[PDB]
Amino acid sequence: YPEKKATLYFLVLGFLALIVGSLFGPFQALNYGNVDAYPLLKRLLPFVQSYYQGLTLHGVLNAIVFTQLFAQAIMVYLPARELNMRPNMGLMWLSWWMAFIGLVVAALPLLANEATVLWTFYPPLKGHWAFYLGASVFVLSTWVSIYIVLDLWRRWKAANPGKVTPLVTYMAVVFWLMWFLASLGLVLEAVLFLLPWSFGLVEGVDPLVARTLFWWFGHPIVYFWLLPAYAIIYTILPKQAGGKLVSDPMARLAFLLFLLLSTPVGFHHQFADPGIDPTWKMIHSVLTLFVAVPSLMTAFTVAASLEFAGRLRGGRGLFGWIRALPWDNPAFVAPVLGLLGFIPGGAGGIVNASFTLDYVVHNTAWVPGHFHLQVASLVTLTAMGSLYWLLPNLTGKPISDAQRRLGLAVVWLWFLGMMIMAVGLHWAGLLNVPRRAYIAQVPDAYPHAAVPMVFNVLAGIVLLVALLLFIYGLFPLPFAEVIDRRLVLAMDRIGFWFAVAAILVVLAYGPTLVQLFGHLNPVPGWRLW
Amino acid sequence: DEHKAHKAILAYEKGWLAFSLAMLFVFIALIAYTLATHTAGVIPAGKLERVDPTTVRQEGPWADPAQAVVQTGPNQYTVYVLAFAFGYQPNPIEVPQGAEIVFKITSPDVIHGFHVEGTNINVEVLPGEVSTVRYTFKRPGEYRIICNQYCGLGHQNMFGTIVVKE
Amino acid sequence: KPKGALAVILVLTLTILVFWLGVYAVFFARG
Ligand code: HAS
Ligand code: HEM
Ligand SMILES: CCCCCCCC/C=C/CCCCCCCC(=O)OC[C@H](O)CO
Ligand SMILES: CCCCCCCC/C=C\CCCCCCCC(=O)OC[C@H](O)CO
Ligand SMILES: CCCCCCCC/C=C\CCCCCCCC(=O)OC[C@H](O)CO
Ligand SMILES: CCCCCCCC/C=C\CCCCCCCC(=O)OC[C@H](O)CO
Ligand SMILES: CCCCCCCC/C=C\CCCCCCCC(=O)OC[C@H](O)CO
Ligand SMILES: CCCCCCCC/C=C\CCCCCCCC(=O)OC[C@H](O)CO
Ligand SMILES: CCCCCCCC/C=C\CCCCCCCC(=O)OC[C@H](O)CO
Ligand SMILES: CCCCCCCC/C=C\CCCCCCCC(=O)OC[C@H](O)CO
Ligand code: CUA
Ligand SMILES: [O-][O-]
Ligand SMILES: [Cu+2]
Repeated sequence: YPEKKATLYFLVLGFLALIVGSLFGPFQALNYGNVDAYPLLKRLLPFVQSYYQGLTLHGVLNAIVFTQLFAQAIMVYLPARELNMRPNMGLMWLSWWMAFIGLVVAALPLLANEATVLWTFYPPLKGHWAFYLGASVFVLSTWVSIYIVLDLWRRWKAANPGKVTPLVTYMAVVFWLMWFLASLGLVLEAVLFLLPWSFGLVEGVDPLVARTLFWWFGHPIVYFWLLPAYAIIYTILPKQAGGKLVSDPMARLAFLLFLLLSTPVGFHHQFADPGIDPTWKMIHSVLTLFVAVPSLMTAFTVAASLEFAGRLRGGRGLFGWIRALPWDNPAFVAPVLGLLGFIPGGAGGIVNASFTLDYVVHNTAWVPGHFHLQVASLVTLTAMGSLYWLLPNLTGKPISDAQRRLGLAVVWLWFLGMMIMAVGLHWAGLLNVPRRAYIAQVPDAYPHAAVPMVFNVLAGIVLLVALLLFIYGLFPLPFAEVIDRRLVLAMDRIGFWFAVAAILVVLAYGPTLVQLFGHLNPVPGWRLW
Repeated sequence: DEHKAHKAILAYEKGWLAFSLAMLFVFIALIAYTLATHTAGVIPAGKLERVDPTTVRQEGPWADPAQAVVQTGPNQYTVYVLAFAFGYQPNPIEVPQGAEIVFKITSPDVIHGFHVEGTNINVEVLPGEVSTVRYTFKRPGEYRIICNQYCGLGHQNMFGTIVVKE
Repeated sequence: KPKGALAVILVLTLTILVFWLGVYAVFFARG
């Protein structure tokens, strides 16, 4: 199996990216604890010129690079293994190399303080062409994954007319199709503006158009992060817990719904933008509340599976099933722990989405509090835990009891530290503390924040230990069994649902983008770092 | 055993899906409500109103900060705030309590946050556009303005002030 | 009946409602 080697390469590069980005984590957390440790960081890593270059690296490496690499590993290999078929190897290595080349190329300007824009890179803040070109080639790698998976699907569908798509593959097909749609937003932003602008071709870019296109791509990216964790949670975790998936139909419906609802929702990042018609912001508001539905459904489907495992293993009572679960298996613990923090995380989400309620929290410490529960915790934790089944399956190499225990330690410390940090930022944001801000540098600005600040420091240390330990550590697939055919058949009419998904985007962005393209106002770029 | 559990879970899952759907819908209704009150004034007017950032500090309403606060109705003031690296003009913004204040905010450089601490005023400022938002001050005194969008290295120290006269 | 699942989704509903009515209250206070 050459697909294992390709997959391992994707995972390894993703974890390197995780460690490097995460290095800035502790320092940032202390910063939100009003403690300034950047002199110490600058001594260690002398190329770092500022908190903000640090913030760029953190965000790009952790939230773009690791998460993407993790998706391309999981959401190619897993379907390939379900089908028992080979991926096109030439393409698979092509994908890897684009990822790897685009990464190197963006890394240059990034390391050289030439692109300190954040992971969002909002014009007129003007970065080095190599950042945009490198980031572009980075993301486009996925277009190759999309193809590969569609290829596998079709080849199997040929061998097997009149059979429903198997589950994992179904998941990945709706996932990758969803991503093709979402990705266009960025492709459009890079090609029509970012690249031309950064190479010196046009003299300005219109900030409102760039944000609109950005956020077409910017929301479904988070679902693109989550869904790989989900696939595992649904089709692997249940075996890990000693149970079984409780509904294959319900899982398909979850995923189907993400395909329909992941992209047409972007204005929920733009409730505070001028020049978007408020009626549109309401529309995207409802559509966003809609997109919470598949998660609400996932909360139930999954809990039911865990309870089921718990009763099988002989836990009785209302809480008995909980203590019967295998709390000794890090591959089970990590995703469940992340599920728990996903409760208040999604709660914050539903808050952010409600149009006016976003004015309370927009651009405060609240947002980072919300999303560290989402991606930094549930996704990352799920990734960390797969190591304990995914490595052996890929490498031949077995996990010792020692390595097992050190894994339990890391996941717990990472979870707890994340939960503590989430209390700090949510609370700090309720007190009006801004996000993306070297606040420790204005020590007397936010005195009312003294308490949540203690949480932030604590978390920095807890998360530093966990990172340190994770580093020190880093140096058949357990697919679960399942416990209404017609619904299943409806959900298998993929081109149809794909079509619908596309219409929903045209409908949600068309009127506003046409309006904006008719009235462009490009403005000169700036480097204020 | 297994046939029974599957029937029961689905049976209960259908119910939860109905409940949560209604919860969401109630939230939708509760947002629709906010939309009809004065409190919705802080949502940006959805109107495109282009301006040229290279001259906005040299001609037009933003170029004389001391004349930026204009009475536009019997109980209404418009204020032409400029948000720049790294501060606001005017400093301070003086306005009367209980009057409707239409803030017309633009930038001459890079995007900025305009977030009035203690209030729902929380709007992005884009170079090239005017962000228009309305608010009535209910308590006299000093409110602070925080930049909540990363604007470069002076970001963390970018503050402004509004004074609401008794 | 899946009592465990129900407890979890009860905690979830409580968390959502607290957050949501929490911030809604804050919205009007600053309104
Ligand atoms: C992986 C990453 C992410 C996920 C997923 C995520 C989900 C949501 N988000 Fe978000 N968020 C927003 C809305 C939502 C909504 C409604 C949800 C929903 O999808 C949430 C659905 C979740 C639930 C309804 C919870 C279900 C709970 C489950 C499934 C667990 C149950 C427990 C079990 C089963 C275990 C029990 C087991 C036992 C043993 C007891 C909006 C606006 O409406 C903003 C902009 C605000 C602003 O002003 O910037 C935003 C901004 C962010 C940003 C910042 C972007 C930036 O840099 O500016 C990031 C990165 C982010 C990430 C993520 N987001 N989000
Ligand atoms: C070692 C644990 C980590 C710590 C303690 C930590 C700390 C932080 C804190 C304190 C901030 C807010 C900084 C600011 O807003 O100025 C931040 C931002 C951020 N982090 Fe992390 N985090 C960690 C790991 C991760 C992980 C794994 C991801 C994604 C998987 C990540 C994604 C984000 C994003 C995207 C930003 C926002 C940057 C921006 O506004 O442009 N975090 N983190
Ligand atoms: C597994 C380990 C997880 C982490 C658990 C360890 C928690 C950190 C130690 C706390 C003890 C009390 C420490 C407080 C004493 C020092 C505080 C102090 O003097 O403040 C520093 C200064 O204000 C700033 O520059
Ligand atoms: C302010 C933030 C800090 C608050 C942090 C609290 C958050 C919840 C913590 C743990 C939940 C774990 C739930 C279940 C615990 C599992 C252990 C268990 O039940 O043990 C089984 C037994 O040892 C036979 O295997
Ligand atoms: C299984 C994991 C479960 C996850 C669920 C855990 C999340 C806790 C939720 C809310 C805590 C908020 C506490 C309630 C707020 C109190 C408000 C208060 O005291 O008001 C302050 C005042 O307005 C100004 O000083
Ligand atoms: C592990 C058990 C749980 C709790 C035990 C460990 C938690 C204490 C950790 C760090 C506090 C030390 C530094 C605290 C100082 C920063 C926060 C603060 O008080 O800042 C406001 C003040 O205005 C600043 O000048
Ligand atoms: C203020 C508003 C109230 C807030 C308080 C939280 C309420 C609990 C939340 C959800 C209950 C979810 C369970 C709904 C499922 C109903 C049971 C069902 O489906 O019953 C059929 C079964 O077959 C037997 O006949
Ligand atoms: C775990 C989470 C625990 C979270 C803890 C909850 C804290 C909520 C605090 C404030 C929200 C309300 C803001 C209300 C704003 C009114 C401000 C005001 O009236 O004063 C400012 C004015 O400038 C004077 O002149
Ligand atoms: C596992 C732990 C994860 C961390 C979980 C994050 C905690 C934040 C929770 C709830 C915020 C609720 C909003 C606060 C509501 C209190 C304010 C209130 O009651 O509003 C009226 C008041 O007059 C206004 O100042
Ligand atoms: C089985 C039946 C279930 C039906 C469930 C329905 C839930 C409640 C819905 C709406 C109440 C709307 C009233 C909103 C109250 C907020 C007003 C406010 O906070 O104050 C005024 C503000 O200053 C502006 O004048
Ligand atoms: Cu202006 Cu941050
Ligand atoms: O992105 O939420
Ligand atoms: Cu979003």
